[PDB]
This record gives sequence, C-alpha cells and structure tokens, in this order.
Amino acid sequence: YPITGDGVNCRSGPGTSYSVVKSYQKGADVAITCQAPGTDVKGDNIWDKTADGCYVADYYIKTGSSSYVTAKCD
Ligand SMILES: [Zn+2]
Repeated sequence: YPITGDGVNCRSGPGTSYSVVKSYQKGADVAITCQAPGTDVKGDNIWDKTADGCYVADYYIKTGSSSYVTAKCD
C-alpha cells in the first residue's frame, strides 16, 4: 500500500517510543506483512510491519481502513 505522509519513520516496534530504523518518502509503496496495536496517531493506533521488518504508523498508509487489513502480528 502507498505511504501518504511526507517522509515517514519506520520503527523497531509499534509505537513512537521505539527506535527509528529507516524512512520512506511520500508515494513509496510498502508490503504490509502484519499489523499491531500501539501508539495512537491521530485516531489510528495500528502500526504496520513492512517487508523491511519495521513498523510504520497506519495513519500514514493508504489502506482504506483505520482498522486491520492484514493479520494481527503474532
Ligand atoms: Zn503496496
């Protein structure tokens, strides 16, 4: 799914307390392997684990939902 934020952090866990691993530019498109609850970002507290293995706040990914579109991370 595509990134909608203008430079979005990808963190080592589902929340803003976790270290930043890398970033994506707006219009990057990422594969989401699973989703996990975490810090609320503007009403969406889901975090999306990408194929890079780090988590992007779902607020900044265009999935057409503020809830789950994939399996919950185990
Ligand atoms: Zn995609």
